[PDB]
Amino acid sequence: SMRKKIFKPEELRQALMPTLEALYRQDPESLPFRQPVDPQLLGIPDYFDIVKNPMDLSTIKRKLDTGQYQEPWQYVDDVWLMFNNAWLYNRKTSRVYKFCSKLAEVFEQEIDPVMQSLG
Ligand SMILES: Cn1cc(C(=O)Nc2cccc(C(=O)O)c2)ccc1=O
Repeated sequence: SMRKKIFKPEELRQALMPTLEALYRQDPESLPFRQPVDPQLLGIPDYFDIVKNPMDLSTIKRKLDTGQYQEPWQYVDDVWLMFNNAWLYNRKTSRVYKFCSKLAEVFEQEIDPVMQSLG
């Protein structure tokens, strides 16, 4: 069958970290994504009922820093999970939803040349 895990996790860390840094540079749009959603703090007790697999920038960063991503698409999947969770949970008219859309646009712009560099 197909080859798997051809890149070292540390090669993926080096190649992909600039795309994550681009998200962190978005001010104010990254602020709601820097830390895990806290439903008690935010007064949204249904959050974990709706969002079964939460994700945020700090979790992605720690996974990439520590070499937990073994394939480039696993990193992409977690970034998309973060955005899809926020689009699912929040009203389309909301500030967090709009900020999510901004981060997603930045991510798409940054990820395509990096994925090409892994080709
Ligand atoms: C991803 N996400 C985030 C929030 C949120 O408001 N988080 C938060 C937590 C601390 C600070 C800040 C800040 O904007 O300063 C934001 C609410 C729903 C949601 O889906």
